[PDB]
Amino acid sequence: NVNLSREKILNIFENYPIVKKAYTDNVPKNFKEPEFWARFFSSKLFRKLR
Amino acid sequence: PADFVPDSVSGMFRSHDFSYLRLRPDHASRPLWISPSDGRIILESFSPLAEQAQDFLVTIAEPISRPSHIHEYKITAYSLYAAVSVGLETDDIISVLDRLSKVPVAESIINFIKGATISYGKVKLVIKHNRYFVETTQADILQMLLNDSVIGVHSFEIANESVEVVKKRCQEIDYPVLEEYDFRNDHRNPDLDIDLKPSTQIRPYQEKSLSKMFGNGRARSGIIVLPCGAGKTLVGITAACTIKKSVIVLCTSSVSVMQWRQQFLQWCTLQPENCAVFTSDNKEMFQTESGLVVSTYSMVANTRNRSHDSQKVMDFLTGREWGFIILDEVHVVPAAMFRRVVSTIAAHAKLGLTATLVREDDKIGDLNFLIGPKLYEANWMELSQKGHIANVQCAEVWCPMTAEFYQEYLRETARKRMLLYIMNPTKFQACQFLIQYHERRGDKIIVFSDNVYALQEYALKMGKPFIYGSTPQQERMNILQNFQYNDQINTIFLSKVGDTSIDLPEATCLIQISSHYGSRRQEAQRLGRILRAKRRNDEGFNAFFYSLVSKDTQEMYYSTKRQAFLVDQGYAFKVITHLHGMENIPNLAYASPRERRELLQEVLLKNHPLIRKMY
Amino acid sequence: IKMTLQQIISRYKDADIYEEKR
Amino acid sequence: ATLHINITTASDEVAQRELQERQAEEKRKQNAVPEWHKQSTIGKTALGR
Amino acid sequence: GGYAWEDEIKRSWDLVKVMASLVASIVEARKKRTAKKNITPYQRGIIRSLILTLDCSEAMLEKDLRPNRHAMIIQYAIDFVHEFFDQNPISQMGIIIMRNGLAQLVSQVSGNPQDHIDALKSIRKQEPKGNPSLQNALEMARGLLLPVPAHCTREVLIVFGSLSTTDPGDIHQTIDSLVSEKIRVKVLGLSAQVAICKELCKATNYGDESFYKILLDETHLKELFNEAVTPLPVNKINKGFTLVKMGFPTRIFEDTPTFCSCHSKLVYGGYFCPNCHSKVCSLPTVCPCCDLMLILSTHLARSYHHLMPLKTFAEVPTTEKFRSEDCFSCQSRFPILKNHKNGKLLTSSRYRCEDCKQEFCVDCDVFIHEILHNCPGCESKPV
Ligand SMILES: [Zn+2]
Ligand SMILES: [Zn+2]
Ligand SMILES: [Zn+2]
Ligand SMILES: [Zn+2]
Repeated sequence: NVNLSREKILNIFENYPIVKKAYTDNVPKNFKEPEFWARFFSSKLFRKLR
Repeated sequence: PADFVPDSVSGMFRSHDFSYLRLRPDHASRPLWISPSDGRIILESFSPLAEQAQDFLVTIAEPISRPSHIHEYKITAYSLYAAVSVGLETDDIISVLDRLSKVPVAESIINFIKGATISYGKVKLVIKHNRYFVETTQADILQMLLNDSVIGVHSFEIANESVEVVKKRCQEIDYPVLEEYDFRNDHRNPDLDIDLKPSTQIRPYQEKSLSKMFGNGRARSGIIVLPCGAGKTLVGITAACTIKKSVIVLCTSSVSVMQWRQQFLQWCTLQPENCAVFTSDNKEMFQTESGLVVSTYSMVANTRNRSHDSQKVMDFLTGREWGFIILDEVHVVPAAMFRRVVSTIAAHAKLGLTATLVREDDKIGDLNFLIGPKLYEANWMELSQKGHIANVQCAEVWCPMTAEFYQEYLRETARKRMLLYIMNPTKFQACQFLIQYHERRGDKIIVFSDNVYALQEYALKMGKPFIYGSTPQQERMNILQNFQYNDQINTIFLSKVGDTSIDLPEATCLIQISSHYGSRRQEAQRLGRILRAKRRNDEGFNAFFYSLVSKDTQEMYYSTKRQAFLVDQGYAFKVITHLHGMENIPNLAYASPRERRELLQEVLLKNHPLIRKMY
Repeated sequence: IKMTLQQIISRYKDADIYEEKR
Repeated sequence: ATLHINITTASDEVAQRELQERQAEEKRKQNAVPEWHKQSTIGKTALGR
Repeated sequence: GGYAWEDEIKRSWDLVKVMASLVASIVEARKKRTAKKNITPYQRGIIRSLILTLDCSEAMLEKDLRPNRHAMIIQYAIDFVHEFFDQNPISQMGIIIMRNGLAQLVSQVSGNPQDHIDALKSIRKQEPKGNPSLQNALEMARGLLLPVPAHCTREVLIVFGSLSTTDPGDIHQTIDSLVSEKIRVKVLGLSAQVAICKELCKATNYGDESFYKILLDETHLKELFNEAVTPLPVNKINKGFTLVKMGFPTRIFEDTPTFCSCHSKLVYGGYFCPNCHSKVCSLPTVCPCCDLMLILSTHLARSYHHLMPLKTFAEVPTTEKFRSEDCFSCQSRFPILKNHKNGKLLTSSRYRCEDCKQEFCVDCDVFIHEILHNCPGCESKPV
């Protein structure tokens, strides 16, 4: 398990605009936000950005 | 005396008034007081130049007791032998003692240092071709000894079994025997490539003990005492790696033999084909020119008709000149024919490793004749305050004996009195309350009681597993695994099986329901099972020792006799005559008078081929 | 199939829990 | 194996810190010295039923 | 190829090898007196608005200062608040803490030290954590010092403990804004000399690099905290010499409780405002009804000793003929002070004053300069 603070989400968006860009076109459109972050932490994009 | 008139208050000092020693003007800097009557040294630790004196005193003197403020040391002959063995000349010791003492050093103490330090290293026991020799660099020292002539540059061979008699006799004379192994210059014995693994770290007190052993560049035979969990096994491995010769290790249990083999294979670069085990199941020897054998005292010292293969292995051990012997749990060496293992094995260096250097008889002092002088006394409170061992809170719960049990206790024999004071119901209630309280605290509790019937009765009353001698070994292993891992199993009852060297899970609480008379060795052995807990790194962690004893009985006498050794180590046994919450506990063992009466009655009632079809 | 299905049903269980809590 | 997340709007995180403080208090209570060890029990009544 | 145990024993007792000690003490005493020779009546801003920035980040969790950094910084800040409002009564003060990347305001800029003491006591219980932000703290200090009048000096005291800081934006723009607003920042560092703090202290104090203070131990921390209660010497380029309109209220006496004009609570005593006749609770405070500074004569009286200081007392020569055998304002007899056998009257404990030529002992030397601020010999002189 990982704790995701709101300011952690804001700093993820600010430091990485790619995550906010993927957030804007998916979360209100296809799947909800916790599903989005569950998909993102299992993705190669997270490993590349880390 | 120094032309000093005695004071009016000198009456109650039985020739111990040392006021004639004129105090030095700069006394407040000096930390020492020297008693001319017995050589006792009084060291104050709070003063400046204390540790710079404390190392000097622990090199030259035996510490009788080491409390927080004032430390007490004894100048004895063996401590002086150890002091001169590491290169301290007599004049240096006298001058440093004179500089560090407030009162001037009396001429009695100076003459004692002169007498004990001189005539050292005259007689030496050397081993040549598995055959003992006593050697002296001076010719007439051989001729002056004529009382115990067991004769078989100037030297004469003595018998193998008479080495202890020769050492005792030469200690009675003013020529003590020098037992030191110069393994650097010993090329007859084949060496070993054994060395410590680089990943193994050695704590500074272990380094200090080994520096006591290897101070002069030669292995000195002696005894190193360390608490349980302080790493006496690691000290044994490290000494074996230092000597780099053939090593024989004697243990008290077969599980200890397997543990020692595992520690040799783990902590140092010893190949398994160089190691061997002499037990009942395992009897094959290493085929190399040098290596390790680990065995049991009873196996080596078996006077019974041993098997043919065991006879062959014992012949191999006796015919080989060993460079090092490790006598783990050396307190059992002074026994009847456990004494003979130092004579049946021709070993150059003899190290005794123990945690309980006490016996209830006077034979504990014979170890200096058997193994050697006490090389290193570990300060248990220094190790506890540095986190090396657990900081136990020793206590002594006083259980008031009930009226009917005490009435039956007075009019009984001692053997029945024993069981009758063990099974008092107030001790049941106190143990149950302590188990409940320390199980709520999440502590692993090991309950010790030597009486098997009492062990079973307490375990059945409290619903906790019990381990003793006739329990099967697989059941014992299963119960130990459940105690180590299952969170519902936090209390296991143990008999005298747990006192001896067997493998146990880590425990942080201990309750001693009963005991074996005034065995100080058993009392300190039980304390060692909670001294090595994993939670030592946690700040504020304390382990707990409880000695539940019945009031106004011989159990007070035996408990005080047992705790004498632990308070000699420095532990403070705080009595507990009241437990807060005894009446508020839900279920009390034998609260009703009828239940106590039933328990009383139960305790009282405890005490030609064809003719072969015939057979 | 079991790792893919376990991941997607874990995601859906987390989504259901977080919609229930909100 | 599986990954789980804790999405918060930074409002319940103070409550989570308070719960961690409560866990720390429980840890303090676990290592608490018993009352018969921190003070003498001589003046109190004798133990029994 | 050997081992550690096979080496020779350490012999630590042998390593210990064993009057002109008064001279060795008095040379250090004279060197300490040498650093105090530069006594001048520098103009100092008496009316101050000191913002106390306290670090409350993860660096306070270090226990290198007993028992932890945060607890004793809070205690030393409490003592500093007491000493600051004792020696600078007119001056106002605000307290800001840095925690979790956000500057936090814990007490408004007020002339009442009790509110700041209560705020510090409230902060003492919480555990410090987070990553400090010098820019957020400096921006909030800039916002708090914005309504400060031009006559009142704007100062910021930072008890900074971390070695690195994270800023939401550029910190040099904040430094330039602080310089433009005439705000002097003094930073008390804890671990080492941070370059941004040194640059900030150098820029905000007109090229002075002596306002970045780093402690050494407990006593140095206490000395550095006690160094900040003195008003800073202002620059010659500052031309904000303005008259300050203020009133001296009369202490009203009444057994009947009345509503105060500052907190709207029943108060027995008080001070009626000399301009608008509205009672106040404590002094010195601005008037809640007419915005006038209400102080006492004692509040002004505390600060002349900064305006003119006492010249430091001169150690008398040993060969000089002493005027008196005992102290002047103390009449303690000066001893022989034979430091060695032929020392005779070496380093005689008399301390001549530069004006009255009167001799004083060491206790009078450290009392007349510290607790008193006036020479009894200079006042006994019949000019
Ligand atoms: Zn008010
Ligand atoms: Zn007014
Ligand atoms: Zn004076
Ligand atoms: Zn003067």
